[PDB]
Amino acid sequence: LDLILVEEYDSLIEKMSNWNFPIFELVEKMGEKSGRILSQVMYTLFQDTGLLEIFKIPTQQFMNYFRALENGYRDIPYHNRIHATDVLHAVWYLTTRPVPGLQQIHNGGRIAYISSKSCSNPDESYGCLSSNIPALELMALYVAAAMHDYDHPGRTNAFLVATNAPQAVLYNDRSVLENHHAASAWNLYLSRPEYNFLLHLDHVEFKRFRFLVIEAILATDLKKHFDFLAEFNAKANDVNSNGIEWSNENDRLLVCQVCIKLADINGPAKVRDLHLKWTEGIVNEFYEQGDEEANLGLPISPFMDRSSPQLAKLQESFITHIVGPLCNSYDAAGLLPGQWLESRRRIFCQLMHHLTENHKIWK
Amino acid sequence: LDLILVEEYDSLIEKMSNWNFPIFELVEKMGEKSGRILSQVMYTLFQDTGLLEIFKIPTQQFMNYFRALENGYRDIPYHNRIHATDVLHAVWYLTTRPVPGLQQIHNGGRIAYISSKSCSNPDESYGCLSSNIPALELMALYVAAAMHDYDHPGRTNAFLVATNAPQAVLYNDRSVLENHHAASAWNLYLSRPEYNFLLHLDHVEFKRFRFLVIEAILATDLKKHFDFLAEFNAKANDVNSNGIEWSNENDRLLVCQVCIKLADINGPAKVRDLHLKWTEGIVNEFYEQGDEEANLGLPISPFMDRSSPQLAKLQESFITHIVGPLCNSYDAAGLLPGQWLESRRRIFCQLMHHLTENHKIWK
Ligand SMILES: C[C@@H]1CC(=O)NN=C1c1ccc(NC2=C(Cc3cccc(I)c3)C(=O)CCC2)cc1
Ligand SMILES: C[C@@H]1CC(=O)NN=C1c1ccc(NC2=C(Cc3cccc(I)c3)C(=O)CCC2)cc1
Ligand SMILES: [Mg+2]
Ligand SMILES: [Mg+2]
Ligand SMILES: [Mg+2]
Ligand SMILES: [Mg+2]
Ligand SMILES: [Mg+2]
Repeated sequence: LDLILVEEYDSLIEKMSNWNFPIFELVEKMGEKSGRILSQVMYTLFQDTGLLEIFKIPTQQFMNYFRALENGYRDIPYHNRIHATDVLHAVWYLTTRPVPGLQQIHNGGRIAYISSKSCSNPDESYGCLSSNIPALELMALYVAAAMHDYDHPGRTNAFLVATNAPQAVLYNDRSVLENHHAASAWNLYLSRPEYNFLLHLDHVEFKRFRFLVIEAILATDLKKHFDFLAEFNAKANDVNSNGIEWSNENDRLLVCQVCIKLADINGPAKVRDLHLKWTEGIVNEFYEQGDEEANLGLPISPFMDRSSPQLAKLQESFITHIVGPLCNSYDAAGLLPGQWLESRRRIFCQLMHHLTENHKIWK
Repeated sequence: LDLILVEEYDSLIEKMSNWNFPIFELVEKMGEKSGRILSQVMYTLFQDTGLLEIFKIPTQQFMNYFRALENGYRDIPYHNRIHATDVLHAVWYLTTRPVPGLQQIHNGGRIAYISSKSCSNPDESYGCLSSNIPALELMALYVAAAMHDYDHPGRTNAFLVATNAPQAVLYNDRSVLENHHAASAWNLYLSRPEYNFLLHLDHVEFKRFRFLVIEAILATDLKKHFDFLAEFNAKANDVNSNGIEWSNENDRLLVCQVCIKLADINGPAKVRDLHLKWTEGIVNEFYEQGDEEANLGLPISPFMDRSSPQLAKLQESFITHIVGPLCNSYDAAGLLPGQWLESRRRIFCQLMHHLTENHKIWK
């Protein structure tokens, strides 16, 4: 409302500048307009990174699409607009904040690079992925986060598969959910001219962007979790490996894929209060799949029977086997944003500590 | 009351026992009932192998389903019912006839194996894949040959992706056609109970069968050709390896996938008369696609311009870069059914001869 448009932006930016962004408060603060949280956060971020400028993105069609995408998220405990916004905030944060030791290459026809206005590298001893990953590719990453769980039913792929859901048959049982999120969101994008916010990309650019978004969204199928980790590890952490070549297209993508994977399951690397909040969501969603499995005569899957819960086993397990090694690898590659110390170690990494702390709760 | 049945059977079997099975003569002989050529061939091969007996397959539902499958193939010049019958004939043949040097591991438990009634290994110096690959797996391979190009539109994946066809968007530009052939054919199968010829397989066997059929059909996407060839040459044709491990599920599957890939593009490895009949079909199909491309103001694809043909370059290239290396690769593995001349020392393989000869036509 004139001068309130700026106060709203500057404040949100202020709150999001935190890894432990108090996202639920924002939800509470939006009140009856909390259903527009994903589109609102998108606008703010594409503006923080200068993406609207770089690709001459028209505001109207940009908001039309993301407003329509939002309403595509179901009202379920975990895989909703809020989780999508959460994942978006994570990748935006992980690709723009200072990282100790990271080597730079190029900041700002030619290949454009973004740069967050809400943060900067303290000195030449830091670096950010945004100086090594072109704008288009990071834009693809942000967009993929927004669409990555679009129209999620609150059920797993094995559930869909085991019950011969039409969606599973349609996708031959492969990454059923992930294929549907990507196909539906792109279907949505191409269904109306008023959504065409990428109209200024040339045909080659648009085609590559579509490919990237799809590649990030499919990377979120946990079934391929171990193949992805192996690859990434082989590229930067394993001995012999030359490391990540930032000038190599496939290396960038892989990094980005790993980045959205970490963001997608970020809960345990957040402050306890946030962690316990996302924990409650996934278990409530599981119980719902369990009630349906039982009603269908099927055996209740492990961790989904409310009358026989194993909440600590779930978090202990899932952290030890999936989240942990993943953050471990990303961190061992020197990509986690953090700060120099000069405790006993020279670098303090906030998520690494949250992860450890939250792990004691359940171990 | 039913004598004119066995005459047919013994006839067709006699004719199919030949690599250069005169499939076009059979289309003629069937006259008006030729539209049911695939279902009829399926039944004949399932008797020949004993799959009907092994899996207690009820004739009624079996014929119902494969008659429905057949009518799903469009009336186009190459990717039709006949082509599917051709591929079907080729996987059965590659899998049942004598292979020089192939150890007769399963020379006769709980796991069933099929045996073609129309042939046998003259002796110990011969073998056959039907003895190293379980009945359930070969059955999946045959059923996939049956369904592999179901509801093919006579257009390429590239064309689909470019015109942004709904199916292209629905599958995220990944093996569009192949995913659709498999998804449509399983949807059909499940749409009605009178199609359930597999009702005597347990949910475990059926689930695995489904997986194998999908794996085989998706393996026919030429986009993944060099990957399969490479992944194959590793496990079967290179360094410090004694080759395949018939005991290994994955190795078995890779063998099956290369077998259906060969059968899928078998034309140039058949006798000159068969080779040219298939060549004619593929060129007319490319021309129909090229007309639509021009009509849409799109650039006409290579080899698809009927006003500026390159028929010889097409065949010479495709044999040199695709068919050829796939066979040489399959041969070095030693899986080709052939014959020693004069046994041991050397082996005469009919398909390699045809291939070399047909190449001379265009080079
Ligand atoms: C990251 C979130 C939030 C949090 O703080 N804690 N826990 C979380 C969380 C916990 C479990 C899962 N698991 C998911 C599973 C895999 C899985 C299911 C049960 C046990 C384990 I072992 C792994 C699937 O295949 C489909 C939906 C995602 C996903 C997220
Ligand atoms: C095996 C058949 C029958 C025969 O006897 N000769 N030729 C055959 C034949 C020739 C070419 C193709 N090509 C197909 C192409 C790839 C391709 C297209 C143009 C040049 C080359 I280089 C390769 C696609 O991506 C989609 C449909 C299948 C398919 C079959
Ligand atoms: Mg998901
Ligand atoms: Mg998610
Ligand atoms: Mg109930
Ligand atoms: Mg095909
Ligand atoms: Mg085919």
